[PDB]
Amino acid sequence: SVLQVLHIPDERLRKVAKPVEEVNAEIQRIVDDMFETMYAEEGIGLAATQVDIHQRIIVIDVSENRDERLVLINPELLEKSGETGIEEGCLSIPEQRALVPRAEKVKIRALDRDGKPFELEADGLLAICIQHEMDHLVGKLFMDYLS
Ligand SMILES: CCCCC[C@H](CC(=O)NO)C(=O)N[C@H](C(=O)N1CCC[C@H]1CO)C(C)C
Ligand SMILES: [Zn+2]
Repeated sequence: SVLQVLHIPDERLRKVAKPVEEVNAEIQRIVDDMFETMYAEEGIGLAATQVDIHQRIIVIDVSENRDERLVLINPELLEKSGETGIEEGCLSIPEQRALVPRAEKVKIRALDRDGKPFELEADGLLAICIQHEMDHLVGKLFMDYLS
């Protein structure tokens, strides 16, 4: 159930996503496919732009517990701390994983695939991935700082 995934180079991956004022059934389908894809990609997280949606919608798959199943809509960063660097690849890139620097822990606000905006604190792999999707969907990508 994978939608249309955009690959680097791609304007939409480098495109800034806009966080919608309200979760529409169209927006819900977008996330639903985003996970469906991301998983189909076996990715630990997929960002809206990646799946061809120029809207700040993020879906996570970081086993921060027993079963992976994180969804956030129009997430925004609230706080970041610590400096990390870990290799990863992007659904847009052909699995070319590189070590990208991001904060060690970060707390961000988002709404669930159900349509309820809440604030969640992310640390480690959670904080890294969630913050990464924020960047990716805002058209910013780790490659922007790789060299
Ligand atoms: C909720 C967001 C979670 C982080 C997403 C990352 C990188 C990405 O493409 N973000 O848009 C991802 O899962 N990377 C995967 C991958 O290359 N690796 C393998 C190890 C885990 C992950 C990052 O290194 C690919 C398959 C999508
Ligand atoms: Zn990515």
